[PDB]
Amino acid sequence: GFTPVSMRKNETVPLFSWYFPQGEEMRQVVVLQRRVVDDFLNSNRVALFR
Amino acid sequence: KKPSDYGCQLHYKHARVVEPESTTDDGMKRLKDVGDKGTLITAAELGLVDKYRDLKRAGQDILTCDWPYHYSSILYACYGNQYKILQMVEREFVGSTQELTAMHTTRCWVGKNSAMVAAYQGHLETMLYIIDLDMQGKFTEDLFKQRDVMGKNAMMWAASQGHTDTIEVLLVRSLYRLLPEDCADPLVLKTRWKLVSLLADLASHCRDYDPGCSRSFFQEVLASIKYDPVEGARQEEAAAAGGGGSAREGAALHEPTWGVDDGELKDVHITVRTLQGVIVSAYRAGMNCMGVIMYCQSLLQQARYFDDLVAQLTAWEVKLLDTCRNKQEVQAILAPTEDDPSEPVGYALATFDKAFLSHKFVQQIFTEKWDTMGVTDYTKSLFGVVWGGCSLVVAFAAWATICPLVVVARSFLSPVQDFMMRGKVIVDSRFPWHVPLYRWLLTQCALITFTVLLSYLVFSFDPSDPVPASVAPLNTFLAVWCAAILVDEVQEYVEEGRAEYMSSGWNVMDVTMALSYILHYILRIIAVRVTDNLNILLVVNDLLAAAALMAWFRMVSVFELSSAIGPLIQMMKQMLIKDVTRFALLVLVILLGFSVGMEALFQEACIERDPTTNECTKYTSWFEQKRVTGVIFYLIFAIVTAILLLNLFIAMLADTYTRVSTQAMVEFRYRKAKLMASYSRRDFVCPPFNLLHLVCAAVGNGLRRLVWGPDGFTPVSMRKNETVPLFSWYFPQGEEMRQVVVLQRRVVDDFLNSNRVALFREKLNAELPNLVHEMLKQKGKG
Amino acid sequence: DPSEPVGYALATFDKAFLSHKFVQQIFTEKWDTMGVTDYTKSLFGVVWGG
Ligand SMILES: CCCCCCCCCCCCCCCC(=O)OC[C@@H](COP(=O)(O)O[C@@H]1[C@H](O)[C@H](O)[C@@H](OP(=O)(O)O)[C@H](OP(=O)(O)O)[C@H]1O)OC(=O)CCCCCCCCCCCCCCC
Ligand SMILES: CCCCCCCC(=O)OC[C@H](COP(=O)(O)O[C@@H]1[C@H](O)[C@H](O)[C@@H](OP(=O)(O)O)[C@H](OP(=O)(O)O)[C@H]1O)OC(=O)CCCCCCC
Repeated sequence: GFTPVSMRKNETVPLFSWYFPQGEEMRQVVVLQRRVVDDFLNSNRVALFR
Repeated sequence: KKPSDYGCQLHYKHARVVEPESTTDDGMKRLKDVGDKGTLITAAELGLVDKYRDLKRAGQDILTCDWPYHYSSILYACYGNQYKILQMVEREFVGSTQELTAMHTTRCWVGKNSAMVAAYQGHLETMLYIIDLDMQGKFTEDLFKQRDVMGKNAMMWAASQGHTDTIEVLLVRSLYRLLPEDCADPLVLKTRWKLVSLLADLASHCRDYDPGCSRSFFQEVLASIKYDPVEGARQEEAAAAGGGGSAREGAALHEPTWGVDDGELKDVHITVRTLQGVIVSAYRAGMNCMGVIMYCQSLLQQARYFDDLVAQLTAWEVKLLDTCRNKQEVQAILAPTEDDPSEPVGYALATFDKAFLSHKFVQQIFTEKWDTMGVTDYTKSLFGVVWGGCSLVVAFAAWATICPLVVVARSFLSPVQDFMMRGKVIVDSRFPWHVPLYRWLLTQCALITFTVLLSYLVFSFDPSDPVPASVAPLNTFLAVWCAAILVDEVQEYVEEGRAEYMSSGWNVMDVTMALSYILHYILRIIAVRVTDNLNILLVVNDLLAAAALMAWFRMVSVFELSSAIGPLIQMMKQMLIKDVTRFALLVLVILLGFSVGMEALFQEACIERDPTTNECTKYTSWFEQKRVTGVIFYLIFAIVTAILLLNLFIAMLADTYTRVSTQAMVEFRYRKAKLMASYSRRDFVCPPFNLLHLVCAAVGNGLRRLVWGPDGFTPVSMRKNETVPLFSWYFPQGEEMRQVVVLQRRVVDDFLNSNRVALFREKLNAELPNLVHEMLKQKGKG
Repeated sequence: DPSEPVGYALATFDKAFLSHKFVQQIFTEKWDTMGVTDYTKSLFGVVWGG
């Protein structure tokens, strides 16, 4: 393995290091996402009421 | 059937391998890279609280450093936002808060400190920790005004790098330190509490380093303000119950918020209602209200991502200055009293304020003081241009025999210096040395004189003339002149500084035509009897050509005060600042690209040789279809270049159009305000005659100190008289001070009311169907 | 959910998303975490960076 791969623009890298978060960082993202999206979905539900 | 349509289009493409134990917190994502060598500089970068403690409790140091970059152990802790160990050290392993400072302000190799290395990376959870320590007063250093060795500071790093989440935090603590610490006022204590809870509810996810009891971040700071947020919630409901008992027509920060519905704390960002909770409250603490609006605008213009708030604070600065109705009220909101010695005029000059100095009431306080006789307005009549022009030629003849004598006499005669001090008053035409327009006219009449004598020198140059053509009387008088111009620029480089010096555009041309002719005067002498060659002779004729242009480009300076030619000096200056240095770097690429291609076409070849190198066919300058193939590339290269320059000339016609059309009187009137304020703080001397007293003041000041001693009113060699203020109405002393206070309360309490109404109207526009729905919801409940 | 939205936006050329303050901030802390792009606005930066 670990051959110098014959391509530029490497594929065996997610672009950022904060991608797929295994462990108890998944449980803290999923809480922190649901805080953000639930506070977004009821500022549309206010602005569609006006 | 197993993939969806969303799945083919949006999921992660490739197949990865799950790492066994890979964290994604800020430290400990970097264990494979930094290492785990156990050295307190790795234990802080990684965030190992236990290995920082045990390596210190038994061991090493606290402030060792790397070689190339001089980062401490502390400076890795906030490089990777490990506030857990910075808080460990501050709670234990430090005492004597001068040791807490010097551990944070240590330095780096570029010049960072602990709050600049946590600022050029967006590290909220740590930038909220150093900001926590200032409000508690742990630092005796104010570790946010320090500069690295690039000019930057804590907030110029987070603004250039673009960390908007941190710029908001660095700006709330700067809106907080404005409002005074110890003040008994139930409404500066509201807006100090509304801003520290803006930070405390913004960290609020920043547990301590241990169990503890949550400490959240700002417990010791919100508990030092003494504001009950529910008792003060009804101080305003009862004061704004019948029109206003805060004396500002309401409680002055109180509106509806009737209540909005959903159907079918949370103000975290800095709103406009946040910035007028500061301007109202800073005015109710004693401060200048124009000063806070200029100060809050200078904050948000180095924040760089706040352009809906700079547009509002520039609109309130011009709205305050139109509430002012006569000159008596304009100079009563701008005057520094004895209580708050804060001028907002001289601070608008120092930060290059266009929208303030262009205003019609601010152009009036300058021209009242700079003209005071009306002799500008004598050039709009039939019988005034004739008589006004005659007084120039007579007085400039009079400013040729008494000006070098009074310059010498003020050195050695004490009666004549007290005669030359009969100004600093209502100053009029009796003593024309002290009215600031006339000192501008003797500057320009000594400047048209310089380019006539210089252009007479290049015309009345006789070539068949011996070596006294070098040292002539006229050739060496112009060299003494340009000697004394260079000494006058070093005076106004040290006095008025560097940001002011390189903000005029004529101070460069005063040096460069003086430095060229004084180098022309030397190299002509050397090339006429020492070394007589045409290599350096053609440099001598090249400096005098360069020094004769910059004489005549300097003579468009008389038109700076004229309307209709004044804005052509400014739309030509701004064109050479903004536009030319980005279009000349592309014309240089296009023309060098076109020039190498023409050499590559018009390139000779050799077809005639049987043995070795008989002949070569000649091609022009730089059958057989042979001259046609190259000329169809000569036509493609010339067309696609000339179209490419014309595309770039439309880009310059349309950049200068947008500045001419919008902002031409603003640039013109800004320069008049910058020109009327230089000549206010200046004497009456000219470039040829300051050196005439810079030798006499080196003698005439000393002769009164060896035998007399404390003489007084000695001629200062420093220009820009710094004792006297800018205007004569600055500091009142008595009944003028009691009247100005009555006029500024009258003006700015009706500035601040008509912003409270005009903000609420935009709240009632966008939320109008919710007020009507609350009037019908009462049928629902009661 | 293995769905990345950053890689989909720069595949479909999404100029309103892809130039926000918060998206230009997550690219900058990988592209340039040191601020070398601002060693041009100073005399010390051009000499020592150059
Ligand atoms: C190739 C160049 C072509 C130029 C064409 C010149 C056409 C002349 C038209 C008539 C001239 C009238 C207008 C000139 C008035 C003038 O002030 O000159 C402009 C200045 C531009 O700089 P600035 O002073 O305004 O200095 C700025 C300014 O102070 C900003 O305000 C600052 O920003 P700030 O506001 O924040 O402080 C800038 O700092 P920053 O880096 O931050 O931007 C600072 O650099 O240009 C000139 O003086 C030169 C113009 C005439 C050239 C005369 C010298 C040429 C002599 C060579 C002859 C060749 C002979 C050799 C062979 C014999
Ligand atoms: C002979 C001059 C004697 C008096 C000196 C006068 C000193 C001086 O500043 O005039 C410059 C002169 C005339 O221009 P000038 O200054 O008078 O321009 C008017 C002047 O600015 C008024 O004050 C303006 O009204 P305001 O302020 O907005 O209310 C007016 O605008 P508007 O509202 O009317 O439309 C302007 O038109 O321009 C030259 O040709 C250069 C000769 C310089 C001479 C250099 C030495 C030879």
